[PDB]
Amino acid sequence: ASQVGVIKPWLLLGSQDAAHDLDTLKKNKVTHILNVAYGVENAFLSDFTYKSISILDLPETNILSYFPECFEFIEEAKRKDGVVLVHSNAGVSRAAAIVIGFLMNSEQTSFTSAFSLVKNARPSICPNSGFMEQLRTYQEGKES
Repeated sequence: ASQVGVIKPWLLLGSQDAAHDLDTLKKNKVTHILNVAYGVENAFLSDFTYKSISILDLPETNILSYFPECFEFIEEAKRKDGVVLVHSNAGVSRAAAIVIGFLMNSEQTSFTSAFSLVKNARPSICPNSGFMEQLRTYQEGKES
């Protein structure tokens, strides 16, 4: 009974249950799965292109440090005319922060606008307060 959020036509956000739900992965046209929890199995190894990046949902984790590895893989799915599911465990903090940061990086949209888009798509998000503050500061130097 998971419910993924649609962030872009090619970018979904969800939980480990979504990642383990072959019926809905197929309905949703998923081609790529980006697993950004810790210790969640990749259940359908022959069926999807996977990338896994271990992340702990703790305020002392620097979510910014995982961005290039995650964002390049999201872009792979887009470039291949596919659909990536970005998921973690509950799918409300690690994976949410990755997607918000992806939007900020790829479109230079603001934190508040990216956060609002993602929460409207997936109303359960609630990133840890460390991730929140990290995302607020992200690319302030660049944007000037």
